[PDB]
Amino acid sequence: GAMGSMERASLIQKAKLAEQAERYEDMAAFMKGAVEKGEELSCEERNLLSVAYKNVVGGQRAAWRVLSSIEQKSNEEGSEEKGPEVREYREKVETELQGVCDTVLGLLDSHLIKEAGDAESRVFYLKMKGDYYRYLAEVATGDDKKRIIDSARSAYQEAMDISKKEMPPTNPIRLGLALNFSVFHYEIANSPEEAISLAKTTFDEAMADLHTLSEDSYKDSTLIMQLLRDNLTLWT
Amino acid sequence: GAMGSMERASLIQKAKLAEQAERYEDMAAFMKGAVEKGEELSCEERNLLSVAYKNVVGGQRAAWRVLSSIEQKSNEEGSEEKGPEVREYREKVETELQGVCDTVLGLLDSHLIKEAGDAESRVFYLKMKGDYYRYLAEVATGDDKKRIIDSARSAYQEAMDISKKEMPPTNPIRLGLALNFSVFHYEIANSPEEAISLAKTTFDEAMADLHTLSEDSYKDSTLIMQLLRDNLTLWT
Amino acid sequence: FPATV
Amino acid sequence: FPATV
Ligand SMILES: *CC(=O)NCC1CCN(C(=O)[C@]2(Oc3ccc(Cl)cc3)CC[C@@H](N)CC2)CC1
Ligand SMILES: *CC(=O)NCC1CCN(C(=O)[C@]2(Oc3ccc(Cl)cc3)CC[C@@H](N)CC2)CC1
Ligand SMILES: [Mg+2]
Ligand SMILES: [Mg+2]
Ligand SMILES: [Mg+2]
Ligand SMILES: [Mg+2]
Ligand SMILES: [Mg+2]
Ligand SMILES: [Mg+2]
Repeated sequence: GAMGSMERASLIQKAKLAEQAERYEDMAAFMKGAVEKGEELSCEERNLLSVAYKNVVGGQRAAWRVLSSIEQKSNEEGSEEKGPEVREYREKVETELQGVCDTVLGLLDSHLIKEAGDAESRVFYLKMKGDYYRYLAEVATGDDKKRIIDSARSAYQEAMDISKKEMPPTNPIRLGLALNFSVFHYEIANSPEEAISLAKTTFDEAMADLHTLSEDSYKDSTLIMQLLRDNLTLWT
Repeated sequence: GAMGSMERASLIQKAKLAEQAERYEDMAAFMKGAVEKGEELSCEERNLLSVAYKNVVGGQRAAWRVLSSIEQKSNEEGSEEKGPEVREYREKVETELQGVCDTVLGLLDSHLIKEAGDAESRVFYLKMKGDYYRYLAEVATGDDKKRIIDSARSAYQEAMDISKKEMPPTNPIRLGLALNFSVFHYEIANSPEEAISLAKTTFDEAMADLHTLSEDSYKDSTLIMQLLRDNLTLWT
Repeated sequence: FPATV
Repeated sequence: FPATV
């Protein structure tokens, strides 16, 4: 690994600098190096890792969607043939995206998940596993599409089961997991009713537990609750 | 070159797709491949090349400035010592930036400029040469800083001399050249009076020639004239 | 597109 | 920062 010679602490410091500079490819590379040191990640460090890869893959997903749209339009009646270029370039972006997903999934499997015993860490990583399988599912069209979808479902389900047992209904990790699993149901699993049920039940159970919270925890929880409401509004 | 196997036309097509996808690194790589085919570039193609590299280097300059600011703050009285990391990462970004500048300058020298005989093409490339020497100058701190500044000045001056002889005062290339040379004077050459004079004279001579233009050419010219006015406002 | 975090 | 094109 190109980061093998750099101190763990220096990699974390640089990941923070890269975030300030909006250099998310750099940030992800730094965080990958930090994970490969083999020590567990603190909460702050887990969030650096997630921010970096979310921003890299987010950009790739947006580009993929632009290119897929152009490709779809090229295959409509009356569209002039323009050769293989659109498909080729969509494939290029797709392959890069799959590579990033495989990299993240690799870090999780070697060996973040297996060393994560606390609910907060384990749920966080399992949510990530679901998320990156979901990104793979978005672009999957072949023999393995069902298995990819099932891998996302399985990771999310394990995370949900732990979160319900071990975390309060206002915990931001529990909320963001439910938010994203709900989107999985709506966008990937062709289960809009499940998506809506999950988002509603999550919102309502969080609402009932807000009274237990400090001002700052209330801020954190209500932010994600609003995202649940935003999706419900989009879907109903 | 990794693009050596791809058709010129396919590289241009893909550069356009990459622009739509906001994939400017890809766009620049495609355009570099197209230039390396060895044929001259059309107007549209020259603009694809400039857009791509402007966006790549623009991002690097913004990141460099964030990191340089943090580094400067670290060297103030009372600042706690945090080790070499800030300098290292600023250096990393700097080196990548210099590499992009050298790549562009390389394309211009091998062999875009020497084959460009029409005023519109020659001025466009010489403006680019000035611009990328100016980006090098922004980060230069050593033995060659003066020569780098002089290289920018010389390229801009040649472009100005051709533009004044061969193009009307409202030509968008002539205007954008003057805009950028004016910024060179203000930000790089420590010549704010020259910057202001140039921007004013350029604006006023353009104003006097607007009457000759179509609606669409008027739109194009007045846009850049407004940038001249914006800088004048910032500087006075 | 729906919100995720 | 000043405008360039
Ligand atoms: C270690 C730990 O507690 N990590 C989670 C923490 C929760 C607060 N938080 C957020 O609310 C934002 O991002 C999330 C990321 C992941 C998850 Cl599972 C939930 C929320 C931070 C940015 C904000 N604009 C959206 C929510 C940061 C991470
Ligand atoms: C071949 C040719 O004519 N190229 C120049 C052409 C002029 C119009 N134009 C613009 O005005 C914008 O960008 C410029 C780039 C370079 C120069 Cl020298 C001048 C202008 C296009 C985007 C706009 N928001 C700013 C001006 C495109 C290029
Ligand atoms: Mg060590
Ligand atoms: Mg594929
Ligand atoms: Mg249920
Ligand atoms: Mg050919
Ligand atoms: Mg240096
Ligand atoms: Mg003069």
